[PDB]
Amino acid sequence: CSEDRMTLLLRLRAQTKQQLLEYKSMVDASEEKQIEAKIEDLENEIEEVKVAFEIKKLALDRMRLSTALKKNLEKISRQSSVLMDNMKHLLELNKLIMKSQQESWD
Amino acid sequence: SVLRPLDKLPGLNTATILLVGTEDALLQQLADSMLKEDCASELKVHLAKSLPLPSSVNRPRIDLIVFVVNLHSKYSLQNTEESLRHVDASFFLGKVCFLATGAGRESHCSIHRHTVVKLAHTYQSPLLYCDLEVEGFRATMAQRLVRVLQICAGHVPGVSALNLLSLLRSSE
Amino acid sequence: MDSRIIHENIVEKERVQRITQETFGDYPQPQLEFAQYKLETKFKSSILAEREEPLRCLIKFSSPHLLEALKSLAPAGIADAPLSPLLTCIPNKRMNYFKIRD
Amino acid sequence: NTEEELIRECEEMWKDMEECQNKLSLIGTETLTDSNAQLSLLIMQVKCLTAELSQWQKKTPETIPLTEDVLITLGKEEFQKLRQDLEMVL
Amino acid sequence: PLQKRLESVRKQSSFILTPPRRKIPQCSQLQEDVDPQKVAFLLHKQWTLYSLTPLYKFSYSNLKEYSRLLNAFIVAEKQKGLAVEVGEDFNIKVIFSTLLGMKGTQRDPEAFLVQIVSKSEGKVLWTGWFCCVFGDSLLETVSEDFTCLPLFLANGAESNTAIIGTWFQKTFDCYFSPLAINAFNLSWMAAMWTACKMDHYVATTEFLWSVPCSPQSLDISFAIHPEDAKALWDSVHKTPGEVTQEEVDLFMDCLYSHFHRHFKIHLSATRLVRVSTSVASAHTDGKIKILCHKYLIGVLAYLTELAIFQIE
Amino acid sequence: VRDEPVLLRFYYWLSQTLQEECIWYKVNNYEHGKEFTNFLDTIIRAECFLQEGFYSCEAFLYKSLPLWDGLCCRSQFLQLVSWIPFSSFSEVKPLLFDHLAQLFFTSTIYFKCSVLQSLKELLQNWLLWLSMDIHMTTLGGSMNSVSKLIHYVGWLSTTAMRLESNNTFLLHFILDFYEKVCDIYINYNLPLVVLFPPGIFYSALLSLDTSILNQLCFIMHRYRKNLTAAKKNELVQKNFSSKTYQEFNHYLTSMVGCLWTSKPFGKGIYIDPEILEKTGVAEYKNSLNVVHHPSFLSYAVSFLLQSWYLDYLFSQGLQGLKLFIRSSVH
Repeated sequence: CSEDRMTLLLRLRAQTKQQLLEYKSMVDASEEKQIEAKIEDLENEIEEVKVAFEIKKLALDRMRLSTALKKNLEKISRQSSVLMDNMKHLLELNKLIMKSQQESWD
Repeated sequence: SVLRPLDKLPGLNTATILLVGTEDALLQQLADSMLKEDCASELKVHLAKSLPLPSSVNRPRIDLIVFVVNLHSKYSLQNTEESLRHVDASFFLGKVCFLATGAGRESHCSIHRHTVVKLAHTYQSPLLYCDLEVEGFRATMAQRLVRVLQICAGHVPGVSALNLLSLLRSSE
Repeated sequence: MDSRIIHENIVEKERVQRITQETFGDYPQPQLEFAQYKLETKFKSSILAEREEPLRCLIKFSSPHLLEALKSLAPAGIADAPLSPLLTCIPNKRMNYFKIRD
Repeated sequence: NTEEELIRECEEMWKDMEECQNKLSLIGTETLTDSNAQLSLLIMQVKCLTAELSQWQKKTPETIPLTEDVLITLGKEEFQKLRQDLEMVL
Repeated sequence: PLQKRLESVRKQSSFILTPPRRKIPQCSQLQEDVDPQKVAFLLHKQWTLYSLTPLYKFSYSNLKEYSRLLNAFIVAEKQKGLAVEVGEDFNIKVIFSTLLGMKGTQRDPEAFLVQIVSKSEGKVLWTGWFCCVFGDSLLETVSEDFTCLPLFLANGAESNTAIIGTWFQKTFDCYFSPLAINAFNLSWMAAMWTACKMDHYVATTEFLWSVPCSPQSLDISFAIHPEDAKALWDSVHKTPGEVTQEEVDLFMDCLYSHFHRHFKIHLSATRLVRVSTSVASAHTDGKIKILCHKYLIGVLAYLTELAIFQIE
Repeated sequence: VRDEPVLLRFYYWLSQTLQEECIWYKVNNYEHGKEFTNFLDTIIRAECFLQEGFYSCEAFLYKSLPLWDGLCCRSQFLQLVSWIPFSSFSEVKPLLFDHLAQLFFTSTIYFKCSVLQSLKELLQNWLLWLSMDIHMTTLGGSMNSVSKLIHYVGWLSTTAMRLESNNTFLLHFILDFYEKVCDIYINYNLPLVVLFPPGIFYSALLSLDTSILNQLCFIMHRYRKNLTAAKKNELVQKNFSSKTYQEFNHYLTSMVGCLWTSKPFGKGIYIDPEILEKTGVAEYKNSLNVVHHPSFLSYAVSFLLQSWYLDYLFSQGLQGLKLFIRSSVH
């Protein structure tokens, strides 16, 4: 029951951040061959900073998930979950994928 | 009245599109093709003949505007040229698209393609081609328009309309 | 019926529908196939302002079922809501060939 | 719980957006013509990109630490989707 | 290489450059080497237009053997059962004749005619016309083993045109394609033919429009005296000796407004189909009828450039 | 043969046929349908032989591309795109790549995978045709075109990864393309080394998929092999930009920084420890190692029910990781 509200709040926050960024950018901005170079330089800088921000966020989230998963290892081994079935299916699929990759290489 | 992009606050997981054209049957078919599928957002479609619109406050904010130009009639071209003078410049920053219809049957065309190409290049907006009389192409065009609307509405983290303006830029 | 679609200019649509229904009636239209108009009126539009002579023109309307294609011109968006009286007086005036002067 | 924190964050963001819209609603409209559209749009694009560059540079990764059960469920969903992804790849 | 030049002129046809203007067609005294009877025979008949790829190994020296082989082929195709000898004399005959004074420049190839004659001279049943007027844009990207005649005109039954085209395609390895004229080119032709100067007007100026009402059907005809149309054109013409797109737009808007003031019908939402004047008459399906023998080369050059654009 | 009249005749015939038989160009005639597909299949089977393509197909592509919708004849069309003659990127970009990107950024993920496969095949054909010319514009102006093409497709891949919300089904195709990219100097003996942007690298390194990690290790091993092979031959040739070298090193560092060195905070992941401390992460040095990585989790569980378990991972099929370890330790 709480998962529905959690997902709804996460989606609402993710949309509200993106909308507030655009609002703030518009308010801040409210206050021929030599122009395209500046435009492309600005967009390249924007891409370069966005990539770094995304990388940092992903790394932080992955580290948090890793430590939270390591803290409770034995519970996922004693009475684990259907997650064990998911893990065995992934383990069965990965080997076949790698074998097909080697065959394609040859 | 002049239409402004950011006059009202956005809704809760809601995207709105506006279709301006002279042929009402094609607009109705396009709206049906856009709404026939299921997506994660709540879509709304408004239909109009020309600008400006009748005054109303109940109308929510608009996220995308598509101008449909029929190459088989100069009346639609004149209507679009007249309507293009009632929108502010801030709406042309990745929130306006042009859709040309009728380029398949060249024998029926009364307007040269250079005209619509120059018109799209002047206002710095993309130009799409589709024959709305065929359902197979209309479905794909509707899906593409729905994706563009979802991008422009702010439902994709990291991508905005100003970025879409640079993604769809032409070299020459 | 698909409440997500919002039809604007609906008042203009209902107005042109009412005007068409009032002008062309509701009875089955008689089947005609030809109409002819001769025009000797002056050009009024800088352009030919000094001209004092009329513009001679001859116009012909042809259709497999006339008086039925015209009735569908206003709702389709090809003509205005009230049509010209020269086109909506064929059965009432019992005339098929017309001559118009200035 | 973190739900109240998320609700308060959304409320503050909505208040900030309302103030931003109230501040932006005091600018007059500017219409274009067929002769002075390209250069004006280029200047506006330059200004908007210059603003967005600083707006993105001011952004920092938010901590807002959550609990562990939410992370467990998120990992569960990720693995569940990775299953079908792997079968299609195969 | 010629292939590289062909690819270059092919990929150069983009929609970025502005289309140019056109010169007013000037009447010119035809060359005195042309047969007047052939010119009189070519006028006042309706011709069907076709575009054609260059012919491989076509020789103007042996035209009798071509006619004999084509006659034998046609006779064998008429009676599907029995055999036919080549040198036999049948009820019909095929004649290959050469036209003169029909080229635009000295670099263009010579035109020729293929006629079917029923003997009983006999009666002409079918006529084919191969021509190329001002085709320098095509002659450069082709080798010397080919002959460039992009314009083809047919007068007669389609059953014979099919056989002639099949024989030509099987013999010289060519390709026939129907040529159509859209409303843009028709609206340009109307203004270009109205801008011309004439001594006497034989026919009024007429336009045909097809109203899109797909459930129903409706066609509109607009006829006007030539002098009134000439005055209306001179009222808006301001560029000396040239025709511009804005002038054509104004010339069409005048008629649109004159029609809407009377019938309240938007003629700009319809489709132009046929345009007839005192010099020529053109239909959108690819049919042309020429009336004046002074402005023949201009119409031929326009149609040749259309065919060249279609084949390239 | 390389004869002019035969080529002209074939060009005219094929151009007229393609113009008249098309389904969405110059006519609305869907009656053809499977006939056009069979004709395109025959053309593709013929142009696979002769190891080159016709000019009529290139002209038809340039003509009918702006009017395409992306679903009618996707397979045959994208296979015809792969057989484009080698030319400068600046000239061929506005005719093909602009429309391709405009159709790419608004379509589904399968269209993205298809155009990635087509671009990979095009790059392979261009490299194969360029490898034979050196045995006979110079090479300096020729390598710039393929460099610009690689940068363009890398930008496309980065934007697509940002749009599709980090889907592994697309990362697989991206890594498949970079696999062919990374071995150019060894396969075709052409001096060129181009690395993937940091976005793709750090999205593949921090993924939950194990095959992605294996392919990344294999690609890094091949990159190191190509670099150490080119560095020794540069001494015989004497130029490779030193910057790239350093950049590569950085990547390598980060990699080992997560594998067994317990130093994950390299130049890329520049996260200072105050966030880790307010969050509650005490043991972060070995958080993304071979044991505690969220991708190897299942493997660890498979070893928990049964200490020196690297042989188990190698027997499970992790060949790329084994090669990377053997090449990095030694």
